[PDB]
Amino acid sequence: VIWMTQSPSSLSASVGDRVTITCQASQDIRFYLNWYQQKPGKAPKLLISDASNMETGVPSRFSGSGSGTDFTFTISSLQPEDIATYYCQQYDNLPFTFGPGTKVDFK
Amino acid sequence: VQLVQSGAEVKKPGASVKVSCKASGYTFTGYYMHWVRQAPGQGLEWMGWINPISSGTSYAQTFQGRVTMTSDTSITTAYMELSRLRSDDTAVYYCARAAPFYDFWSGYSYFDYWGQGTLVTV
Amino acid sequence: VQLVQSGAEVKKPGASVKVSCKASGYTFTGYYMHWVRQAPGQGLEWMGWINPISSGTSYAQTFQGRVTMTSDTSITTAYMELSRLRSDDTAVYYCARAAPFYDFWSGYSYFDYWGQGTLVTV
Amino acid sequence: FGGVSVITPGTNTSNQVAVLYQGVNCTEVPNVFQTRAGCLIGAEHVNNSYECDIPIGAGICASYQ
Amino acid sequence: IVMMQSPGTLSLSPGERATLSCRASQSVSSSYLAWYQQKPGQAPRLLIYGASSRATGIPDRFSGSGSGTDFTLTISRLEPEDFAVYYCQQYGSSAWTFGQGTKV
Amino acid sequence: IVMMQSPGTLSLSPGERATLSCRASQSVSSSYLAWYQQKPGQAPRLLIYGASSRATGIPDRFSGSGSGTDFTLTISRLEPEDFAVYYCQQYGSSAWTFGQGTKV
Amino acid sequence: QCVNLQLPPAYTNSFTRGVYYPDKVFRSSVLHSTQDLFLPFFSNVTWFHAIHRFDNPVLPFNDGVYFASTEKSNIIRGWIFGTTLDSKTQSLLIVNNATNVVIKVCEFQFCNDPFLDVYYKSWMESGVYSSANNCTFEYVSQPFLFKNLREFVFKNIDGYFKIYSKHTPINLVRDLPQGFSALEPLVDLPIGINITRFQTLLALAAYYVGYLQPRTFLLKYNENGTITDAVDCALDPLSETKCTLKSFTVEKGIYQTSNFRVQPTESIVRFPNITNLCPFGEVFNATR
Amino acid sequence: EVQLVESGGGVVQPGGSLRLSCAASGFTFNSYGMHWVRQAPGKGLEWVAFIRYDGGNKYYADSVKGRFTISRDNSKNTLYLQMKSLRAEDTAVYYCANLKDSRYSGSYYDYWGQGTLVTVS
Amino acid sequence: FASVYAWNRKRISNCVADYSVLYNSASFSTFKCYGVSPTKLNDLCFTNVYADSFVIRGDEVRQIAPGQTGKIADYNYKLPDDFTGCVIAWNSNNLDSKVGGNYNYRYRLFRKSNLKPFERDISTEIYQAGSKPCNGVEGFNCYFPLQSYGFQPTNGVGYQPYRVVVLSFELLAPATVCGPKKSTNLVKNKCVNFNFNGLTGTGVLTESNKKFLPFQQFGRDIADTTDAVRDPQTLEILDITPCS
Amino acid sequence: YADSFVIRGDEVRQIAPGQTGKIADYNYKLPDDFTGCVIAWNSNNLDSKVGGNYNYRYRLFRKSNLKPFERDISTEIYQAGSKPCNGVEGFNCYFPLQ
Ligand SMILES: *[C@@H]1O[C@H](CO[C@@H]2O[C@@H](C)[C@@H](O)[C@@H](O)[C@@H]2O)[C@@H](O)[C@H](O)[C@H]1NC(C)=O
Ligand SMILES: *[C@@H]1O[C@H](CO)[C@@H](O)[C@H](O)[C@H]1NC(C)=O
Ligand SMILES: *[C@@H]1O[C@H](CO)[C@@H](O)[C@H](O)[C@H]1NC(C)=O
Ligand SMILES: *[C@@H]1O[C@H](CO)[C@@H](O)[C@H](O)[C@H]1NC(C)=O
Ligand SMILES: *[C@@H]1O[C@H](CO)[C@@H](O)[C@H](O)[C@H]1NC(C)=O
Ligand SMILES: *[C@@H]1O[C@H](CO)[C@@H](O)[C@H](O)[C@H]1NC(C)=O
Ligand SMILES: *[C@@H]1O[C@H](CO)[C@@H](O)[C@H](O)[C@H]1NC(C)=O
Ligand SMILES: *[C@@H]1O[C@H](CO)[C@@H](O)[C@H](O)[C@H]1NC(C)=O
Ligand SMILES: *[C@@H]1O[C@H](CO)[C@@H](O)[C@H](O)[C@H]1NC(C)=O
Ligand SMILES: *[C@@H]1O[C@H](CO)[C@@H](O)[C@H](O)[C@H]1NC(C)=O
Repeated sequence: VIWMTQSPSSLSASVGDRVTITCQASQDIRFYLNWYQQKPGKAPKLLISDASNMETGVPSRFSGSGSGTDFTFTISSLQPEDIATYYCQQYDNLPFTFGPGTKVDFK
Repeated sequence: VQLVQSGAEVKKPGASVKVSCKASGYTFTGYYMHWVRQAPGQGLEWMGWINPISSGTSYAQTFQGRVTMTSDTSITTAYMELSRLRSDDTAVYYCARAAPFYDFWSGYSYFDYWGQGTLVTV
Repeated sequence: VQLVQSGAEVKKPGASVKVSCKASGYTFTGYYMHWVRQAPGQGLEWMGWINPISSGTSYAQTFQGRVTMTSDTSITTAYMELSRLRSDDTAVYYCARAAPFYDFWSGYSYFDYWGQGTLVTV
Repeated sequence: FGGVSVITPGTNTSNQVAVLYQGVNCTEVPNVFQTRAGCLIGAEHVNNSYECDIPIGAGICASYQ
Repeated sequence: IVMMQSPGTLSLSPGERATLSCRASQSVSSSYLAWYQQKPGQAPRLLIYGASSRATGIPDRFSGSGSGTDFTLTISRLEPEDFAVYYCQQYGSSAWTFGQGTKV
Repeated sequence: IVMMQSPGTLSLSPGERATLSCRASQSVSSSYLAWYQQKPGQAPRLLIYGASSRATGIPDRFSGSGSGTDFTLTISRLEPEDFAVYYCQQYGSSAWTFGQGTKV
Repeated sequence: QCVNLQLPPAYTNSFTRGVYYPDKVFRSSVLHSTQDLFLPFFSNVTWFHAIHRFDNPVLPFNDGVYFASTEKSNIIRGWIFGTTLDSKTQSLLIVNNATNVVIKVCEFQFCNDPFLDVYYKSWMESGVYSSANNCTFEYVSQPFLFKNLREFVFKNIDGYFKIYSKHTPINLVRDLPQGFSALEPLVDLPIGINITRFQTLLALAAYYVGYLQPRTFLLKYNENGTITDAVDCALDPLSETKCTLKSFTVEKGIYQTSNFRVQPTESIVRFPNITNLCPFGEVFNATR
Repeated sequence: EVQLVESGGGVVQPGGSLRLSCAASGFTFNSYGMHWVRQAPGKGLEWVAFIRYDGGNKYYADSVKGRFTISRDNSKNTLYLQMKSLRAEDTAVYYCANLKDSRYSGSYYDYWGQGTLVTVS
Repeated sequence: FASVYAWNRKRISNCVADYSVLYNSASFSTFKCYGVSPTKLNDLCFTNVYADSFVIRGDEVRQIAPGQTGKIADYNYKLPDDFTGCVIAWNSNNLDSKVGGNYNYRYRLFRKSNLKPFERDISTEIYQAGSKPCNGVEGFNCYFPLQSYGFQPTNGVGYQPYRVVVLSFELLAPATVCGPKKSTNLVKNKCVNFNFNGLTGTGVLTESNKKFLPFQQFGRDIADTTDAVRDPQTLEILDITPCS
Repeated sequence: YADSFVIRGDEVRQIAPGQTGKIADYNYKLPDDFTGCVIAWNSNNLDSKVGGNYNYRYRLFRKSNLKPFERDISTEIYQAGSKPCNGVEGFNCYFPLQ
């Protein structure tokens, strides 16, 4: 079992602000990490795979990078539509695991 | 088994001090290294330990956020660094050896070897 | 490992000299014994080797017919004798240890231990 | 547990088969006819009597018609 | 946990027997109780571990016993070198705790 | 075969890096190339063998490399004790040959 | 340069396709039973039309792939096999052209919608990837690619990428042909990489994709050592009978072919409800 | 075009069992490995199980291992999860999903179902 | 050399393998073969050869064998019971030991289960000895899974470093690794003893009318015997008929 | 029959049926159907000397393994390479004993 953590567990930001979310693994997982975004009442949506590869249809304001145990998710300019809980997930080894989840609120 | 520590140091409040402890006569990574403080006229206080194989540590609540422990296996030496020094940190600091937690006969519960202490004045 | 050689000798042209080398700290018959000459102000010249287990030898073309090497395992000592001495044989003579030719990692290609040399004047 | 037998006409005639589950109830298996030999599935049971073609057991036979 | 030793100071002659006590505020496993001896100007050294087991190099003039909340250290016949400060130490809850020490 | 070292003499300060070269008239296996250090009034001692491997007791301040006809010996930071004469040695055709040596 | 270019899948029936020579042993006039990764008989094979609107998806490789296409236009040129299909890992690029086939394994940074230009960097580079580095494998040989039907089987076992192929004529439009034809070994590539996904490269387009399974087959070799027929032993009770009797022809009668058994639904454990522990430590840590 | 619809959710007692299913359409279901993921009210995402495209190999989280069984019917494009010995802690919304995975399933596209609530009480 | 927990593997193929230079060496302290005689290796052909290498201590060398137990056999490097290959080891005190201790070489001390044959585990996950989850934190009942040897030049022999090489012989397919045996002229229409890429037997060789495909190397009978081969040099197909 | 000789401690395990090693292969070989007893004791007090006792020797190189109870006391130079030694010790030409 590879344990995943995220920090901060919650942050507040306004529109146009830069939002960064940190995810860490208890084990080295190279670049095999997904980033998800979830809004209330809906299933999670994948934004980034393999650490830094963007999914088709995902706004260019979203990005990410990292390797080994330390990964970062970034929103260069927060939109009013980006208010959601973000999760990191490792798929280096089964069982697969999700992080605690980071909530981004509006300031 | 021998444990040799650095000489006495004198610091001012707000400063930081680093005390070394060189080990010999045994497999360095086979044991935990503990630090124990003895203020003048006082008893003994446990500060924390480091495990050289993993560089993992644990600290007494008293010093959490103030004390950092490191080690270097290439020279079988352990270090303890205490920041934000105050006058009440004046003490003789000792390094001591104890078994790891996986020791079947609970050799981790006590300290079998001690180095001579390092006197630090603040 | 130690190699101890005899003291300096003084000879006249046409004479012969014998230099000994006593070995200790290792299995005597496990290694070849080589002799190397260093004339004053000059570099190093290889003379030949002896294998104590077989008493087999090999000599550098330069000295063939002039130099003889022997050994005695009962006293772990090697000897080198050079006949028909000339003034140009004035040199410091060293004994040196190297592995036998069957050494897997080519320990025979170099000399890992040297004795202090014997000065011979002609 | 039990054996499984396949009842067939020659492949020179047809590719249809029936399956007999030996010594078991038809209720435990998953044209279903229960016989003393076991549960026969894929064959239509009729009230007509014919000369025996492919023997099943206990007086029951199967044929391709 | 609190480790309390008694008496704070003990005075007796050479050649006589001494007993030191250590009490715990809560039950302590015998395997987690140790005694140390500290001479003036020197680092502490281990004498007893596991309540009753002597450390390597320690004379049979030293012994220990006890269980639960009550432990003792006994010196059969004191030498001039035994007039030092003794400490009891306990392990538990991922921490190491020493008593205040007693002087002989 | 001929083993030629260069420069014949090297001059530099303590604390500085030095490089010595040895060239062969013909290809030499890396396994057959060695370096020796000879101090004044002393027998030669082995520093490097197999082109790159340090001899027992030799500081990591010394290293070697090379192949074919071109080999080098490097001293990362010189001490007062490193100012000696260095030799390269080659084995082949059942014979052992030394270079002329260079003085540091 | 890279440029930007989902639809529901269609399905067809693979009646008796995807069979290949399981090893390198010559056999003749014999029925041989083997176990290997084969395409199941009468399975549902996915039918793609990459150029309809462009939709040429990345597919899972799983345990091996059955791939087929029919065309005279020579639109399909090659395949990409790998994992992330970017510069982070090694990827396998197999590309055909007019005179040769080139197979490379490198850290390719592939285009989002990779393809080959009909007219042209390099003929295998411009429309496929933006860059390549750290190449570990290279191989060049002859091209791998009425109506012409081309069938391939891709396996990746113990570091070896195995390709089987067969080229036959066809007079059908919307499906795969019936009858039996075995695929022969084309090349065994000692590459040593992991493959989880693959994509088809087109020149600027219909193809079929099936998946192999661990299956038992009875193969019929003729007097020339050619496989002319086969039985999928798990297809139906009749096929099971044929495999059991090692024969492609079954006479009238009743045959015992197998056994049935009811499997356990769950596991239960019932131990004594004592809680005291055995005093082993009292033995191990005794003073004397 | 691609749809995933869960069903079988409801209210059961502790120690009981519940069988979930998910109907897949719009994609070649049998070429993809499938995952189950659950999310309790007010909680984050928890991975439950994974099944391969063929339906052979099966993987479980330690939190469900020995109690939950994953299976698939490739003739009906339907994913199943059979949960035995259900506990109060198993109350959550369960999703069927095809998670993007470059190492195991080789899934390039990421799909999620609607989510069905399972209550144990 | 690698640590035993993170052992190295090299694949060897498409070459001539002289095994006598190793076997007849005086420099190896251990040379043990399983499933094959050390004196017959030069007469054999294999599809692949694997060479695994690592450092362990002297006393542990006995664990590098089929059917063994212990910390190395169980958690670091496991061999199969039907192993075919050779285990070679030698003392490396002069290279791997340091004054003060060499702590570069490590081994796995704790694991939740035994390794399978040729399995390699290089994780550093904290080992849970108790019932309470560690959550990546080392402490009571939560151990760091690895430990160092700390090799020193003054250690007893059982505690000195040994370098180990394991040669695993893969026999399946066309062979790519053969011993240094010299070939002879091909003889037909006579009763001969033959050896084709390690395939030995007795019989009369004649030109075959069997239409072998380019990938096929030999034919087989129902008795699991070879009745035809492709000659490794001429690629000619020959029938094998038993001597009268 | 009573056979006797000197070996070193670590090699005592080679004096048994089904064993391999320099002693088992080139010096003293027992049969697999051996009937008999192997008896050994430490002789450090008799056979060791200060400076080393080099009287006891063993065969290190041989072209083939010995048969059971075969005795080989030759000193022929061992040819490790392809070139003939012709009785001359040197590269790829070893003295068989140590
Ligand atoms: C001796 O051992 C007794 C039994 O405890 C059990 O075994 C020991 C070794 C540990 O594994 C422990 O966790 C087990 O419950 C102990 O009760 C006793 O205190 C031990 N005595 C000493 C001096 O260690
Ligand atoms: C097989 O079928 C043919 C007709 O197609 C028939 O003439 C022949 O007799 C049949 N053979 C048997 C054994 O029934
Ligand atoms: C099994 O078959 C027998 C005989 O037909 C019948 O009496 C019995 O009720 C059947 N059992 C069940 C569960 O239907
Ligand atoms: C056989 O006869 C029974 C009455 O005994 C009747 O119920 C059944 O339907 C008949 N079956 C057929 C195939 O005629
Ligand atoms: C086909 O590929 C080969 C090898 O890269 C190349 O030399 C040749 O020119 C190519 N032909 C065409 C038409 O691209
Ligand atoms: C090249 O690829 C190999 C894997 O085939 C990898 O181990 C190596 O690190 C890569 N080289 C670079 C510079 O990334
Ligand atoms: C296979 O996967 C492993 C683990 O991620 C990786 O180290 C290796 O490079 C991969 N093989 C490749 C990229 O060829
Ligand atoms: C076998 O090959 C011959 C030609 O050599 C051909 O006439 C014959 O029909 C083939 N046999 C089969 C079953 O195709
Ligand atoms: C193929 O698809 C049909 C529905 O179109 C289904 O009934 C059949 O069972 C499927 N067969 C397989 C092997 O998936
Ligand atoms: C060597 O083998 C090849 C086939 O692999 C053959 O073409 C060639 O003629 C052979 N050479 C000799 C001297 O036999």
